[PDB]
Order: sequence, then structure tokens, then C-alpha cells
Amino acid sequence: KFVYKEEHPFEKRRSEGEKIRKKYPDRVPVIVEKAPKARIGDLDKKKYLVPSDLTVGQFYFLIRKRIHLRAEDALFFFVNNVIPPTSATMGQLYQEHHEEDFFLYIAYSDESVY
Amino acid sequence: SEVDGWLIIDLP
Repeated sequence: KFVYKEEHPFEKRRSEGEKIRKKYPDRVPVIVEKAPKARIGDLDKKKYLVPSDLTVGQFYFLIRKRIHLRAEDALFFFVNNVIPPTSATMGQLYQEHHEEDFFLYIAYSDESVY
Repeated sequence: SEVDGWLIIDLP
């Protein structure tokens, strides 16, 4: 579903994910791409090393600013097709939903579905 | 702040 998985083989992702979790023990690797069939501004950077104690709402705000969204525009995250709890931290979100390559994948959209 | 394409984010 993510173009990052298609352009990077799983073996390279899993190896780098293992190394990143060793080099940055207080951070978690996150890949953020626009959800398919979404109508919202583009995100420039997709690879994020965010602290394990950063909340989802703070990461929400960071991605909002990079897309340059207006105050009236919506931004929903999807982790494995589910909107994550906003009060949770990125470490909790990572420790529960990280894929086999040790990367956390988050899709964003203007709508609250898919 | 990037290392081979990874953005380093600090706590606000």
C-alpha cells in the first residue's frame, strides 16, 4: 500500500529497521505517506525518527505544519486501517503496530475512512 | 536534520 515498500525490498527495510532501533533507542522509525484516493496536500518528507514519548497529537501537529494545512482542514492518521488513539505516544503506537521490518507505517487523508 | 533521509524530531 506504501510506495516505500515497493521501492525498497523487505530485506533492506528489516535490516535498516533493526539498525535504527539500535542507533536511536529513544526514538522509533515512522514512514508517513498519503492514503490512496485522498484529496489533501502533499507531504514532502516521509521518513521520521520521532521520540518514543512523543504523543500522536504532537506528531499530528508536526505533519499538519509540513503539509501547511489550514486551521479548518482535517488530517486523519491510519495505522493498519485504524485511526490511532490521539492520547497515545508514538512509542506505544510503534510497540503495538510496527511491521516485520520494524518500521511503523502511517497513512494520512482528509477523510476518516481508508 | 537528516541522516540518509530520516528526519530527526525533538520534543517540543
